[PDB]
Amino acid sequence: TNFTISVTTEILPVSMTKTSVDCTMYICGDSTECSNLLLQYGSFCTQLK
Amino acid sequence: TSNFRVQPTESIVRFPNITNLCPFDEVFNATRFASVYAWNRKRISNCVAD
Ligand SMILES: *[C@@H]1O[C@H](CO)[C@@H](O[C@@H]2O[C@H](CO)[C@@H](O)[C@H](O)[C@H]2NC(C)=O)[C@H](O)[C@H]1NC(C)=O
Ligand SMILES: *[C@@H]1O[C@H](CO)[C@@H](O)[C@H](O)[C@H]1NC(C)=O
Repeated sequence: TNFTISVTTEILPVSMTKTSVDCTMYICGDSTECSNLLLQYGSFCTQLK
Repeated sequence: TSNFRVQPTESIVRFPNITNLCPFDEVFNATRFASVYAWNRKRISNCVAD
């Protein structure tokens, strides 16, 4: 015989912060011998990027 | 495609600070030295050698 009007919240995630990483900087950074050594691993850094 | 970073040039930190803690001049500048049969044995540690 009657009715009521109610408002309910519904939170849904959409995205997060976009993240980018440099492999040679994160692993060792400013080391030349490390830089020459990492190129023998193939396209791991390219795949991650 | 790549990353941007500049390279360092020189490697200097603060200054030297040794000051030869141990007096090597005491054992090296002496008016009397030991003999071959009885040689004075000196142990030097916790200092800096220059
Ligand atoms: C249906 O419900 C509403 C609220 O739940 C009723 O409205 C109330 O009515 C009384 C007297 O009739 C007032 O004193 C209140 O202030 C009203 N509430 C509001 C929020 O305005 C309504 O009367 C009900 N209808 C029936 C047919 O029962
Ligand atoms: C210490 O050495 C210097 C240079 O070798 C010398 O002139 C001086 O006489 C020495 N000191 C003593 C007490 O002999």
